[PDB]
Amino acid sequence: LNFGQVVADVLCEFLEVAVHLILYVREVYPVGIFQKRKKYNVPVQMSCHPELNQYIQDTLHCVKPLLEKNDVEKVVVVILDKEHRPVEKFVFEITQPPLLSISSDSLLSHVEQLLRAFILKISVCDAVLDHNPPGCTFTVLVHTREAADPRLIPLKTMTSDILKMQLYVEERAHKGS
Amino acid sequence: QVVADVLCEFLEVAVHLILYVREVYPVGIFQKRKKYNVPVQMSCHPELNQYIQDTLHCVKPLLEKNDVEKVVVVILDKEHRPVEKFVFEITQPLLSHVEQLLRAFILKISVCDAVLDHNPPGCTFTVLVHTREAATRNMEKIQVIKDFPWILADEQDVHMHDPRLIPLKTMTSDILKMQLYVEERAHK
Amino acid sequence: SQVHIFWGAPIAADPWKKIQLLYSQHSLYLKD
Amino acid sequence: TTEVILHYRPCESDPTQLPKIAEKAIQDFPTRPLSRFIPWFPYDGSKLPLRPKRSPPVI
Repeated sequence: LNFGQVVADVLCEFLEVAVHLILYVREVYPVGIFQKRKKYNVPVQMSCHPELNQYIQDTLHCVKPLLEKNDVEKVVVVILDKEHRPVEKFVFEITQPPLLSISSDSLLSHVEQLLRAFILKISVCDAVLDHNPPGCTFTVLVHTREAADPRLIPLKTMTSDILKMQLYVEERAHKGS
Repeated sequence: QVVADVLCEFLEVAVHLILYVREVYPVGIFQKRKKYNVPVQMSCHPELNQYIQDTLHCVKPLLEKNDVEKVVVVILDKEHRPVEKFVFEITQPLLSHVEQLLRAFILKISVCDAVLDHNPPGCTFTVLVHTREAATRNMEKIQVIKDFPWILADEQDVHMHDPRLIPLKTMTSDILKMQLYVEERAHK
Repeated sequence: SQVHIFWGAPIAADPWKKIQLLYSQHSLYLKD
Repeated sequence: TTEVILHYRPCESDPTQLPKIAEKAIQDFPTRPLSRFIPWFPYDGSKLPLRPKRSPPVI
C-alpha cells in the first residue's frame, strides 16, 4: 500500500477503539457484551455483540476512503436518548496538513503511545460527565472538508504532529429523565 | 449506617478489581464474578481475602459516623514505596438507585490499564483512611476487631514523588458524593 | 462540504442504503 | 446550505421517516459548560492517613 492508506487505515483502528470505549464508558449498551482485547498492545475494551460490531465496521469501511482523500473535517459520535434527541456528542476533529512530511516509520512506532494518549482524552473527559438517561443509542456523523513553494517532496519530519485527532465533548444542559 | 453499609461492599469490589488491573497479584487467584452487574475479577485466595474484608470492616464505623474524608488504595513495590494511589474522596450529605450510580466507577477502574504506566514486579498494596477530624476519636474507634490494629502513617509511607493525576470519575448524588482519581509516580 | 449521517444502531452485496437530502433552516428535506 | 447523505439499512421498516427523525441528531443543542476536574481534598501534608499495621501475604 501507500502512506495515505496506512495513515487512513490506522486512524480508523483508533476510531474503532474509541467508539467501543465511548459505548462502554457511557453505558449506552449493557456491559456484558464487552470482552477485553489488545489493539496495538493496548488493553482496549471491545464488544462481542456482532450486530453492534458490524454497524461500526461498516461505518468505518465507508469513512476510510474519505480519509484517504483528506475529505474529513471531523467525525462525530452523537449519543441519542429515547426520543432520538442528542444527549452528548464526541467530536473527533482531524487535522490533516497538506504537506504530510512525516514518514511512516516514525508513525508506526508512536502508534501504541498515541493510542494510549487517545484513551486518556476520552477516559479523562467523561470523568466529569453526568449520567445519561436510560435506554440510549448512538449515531455517527462525518463532515467532509470545506476548503482547500515545493512541487512535492517536503523535508522529512519525524514528529508525531498532526497524526492524532482531538475530540471535544459536548454535554447537553438537560440530558433528560 | 444507612449509607455506609453500601460503601464497604463497593470498596471491597474496587480493591479486588484494582489488584487485577494493575497485576499486583498473579492472575491464578482471581475468579470472574458479577458484582454490580459488571464482570470483575475478585480474588479466591484466603490469606489476602480476609486482609481485605478486615480492612474495610474497620472503616465502616467511620463511615456510619461520617468521620471519613477519603480512602486511598496504595500500590507498593518491593521497596515498599508508593507508586500509584487510588484516591476515593467521599463526601456524605431508591435502594437500587445508588447501586447504579457507583457502577460507573467499576467501568473506569477496568479501563485504567491502557492509561496508567506499567508497574514494577512484586508489588504489594495498602489502604490509607483519611479521617474527617484529626482527633483521637477515630484512632481508637477504627480498631474494632483486635488482632488487626491501625496506626498513623509516616511521610515515608505516604509521600510520593513526581505524582501525576489521572482523574477517573466524579458523581454528585443527593445521597452520596464521591470522586475517584489516581496519583501516579512519574518514574517507577 | 457534506455530512454523511450513518444510521441504524442496535436497539436500546451492499451494506448501506442511501438517501440524499439537503439541510436548510434546522430541518431536513429531500433532493430536487 | 450543506448536503446531507443519510445511510440506512434494508432492515428499516420506514426509510421515508428517517429524515424527520435524523433532523434531531444533526441539530446542535445547548452545551453545558466545560466542568474541569479538581480534587475536593487536595494532598494535605499535615494530615496523616490511617494505615493498618498488618501487611498483605503477597503469595
